[PDB]
Amino acid sequence: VNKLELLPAVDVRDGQAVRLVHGVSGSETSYGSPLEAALAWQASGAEWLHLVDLDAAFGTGDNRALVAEITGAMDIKVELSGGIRDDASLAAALATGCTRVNLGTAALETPEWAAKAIAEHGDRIAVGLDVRGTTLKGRGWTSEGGDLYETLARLDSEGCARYVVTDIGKDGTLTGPNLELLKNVCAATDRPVVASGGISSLEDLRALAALVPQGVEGAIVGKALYAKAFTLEEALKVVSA
Repeated sequence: VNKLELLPAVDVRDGQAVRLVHGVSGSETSYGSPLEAALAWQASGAEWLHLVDLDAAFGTGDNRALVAEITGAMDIKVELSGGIRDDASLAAALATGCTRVNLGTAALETPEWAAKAIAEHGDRIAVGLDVRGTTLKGRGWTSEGGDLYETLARLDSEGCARYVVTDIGKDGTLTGPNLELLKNVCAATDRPVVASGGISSLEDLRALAALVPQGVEGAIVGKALYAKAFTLEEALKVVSA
């Protein structure tokens, strides 16, 4: 039985490492250099970096050169996300040499483009699902309501390799992950699921580790690390049990 993969996050806005609450632009708390942050996670033993360009996500310019620099400084695997919604932004992300990228709003807004990207790049693509209840959310996209399982079924049939599932209501809140959401997404797809949002404690990581057999492959950890709820060293030890 594989151990839960940990993906410490680095989110970049205006050249700084930041964390958001509920993914809302303007809720940024800042923590200094995102390059220094990434290197610190790597030094502590991270096998993955989850790297996000929030300016690209929000349509307020981008941090492309810095994201490339950070990715290039990593000897470990890198998952890159943020505003990947057309050929050029996808090409820019892939040119960083990252291990895989995440598509988010593109899967909702331009499903044919996303399906083509999956067909052409295979498991270099994962799709981020930002969830409230059973409703998927996207930047500049308004949902019809309750489309989580329809969308999951469509993406499965298009050959999507992997899903990053974020409970928006938990993101950046330190109130704990939505285990019930995660269990049911795992139940609905045979593809690996990466958990995101709300991790607040080592006990939360033990709970997520217990879901590896059900299909939780990994966990993205943001604010708990920056706000020092636990160290990455403690997190890596706990999931090695």
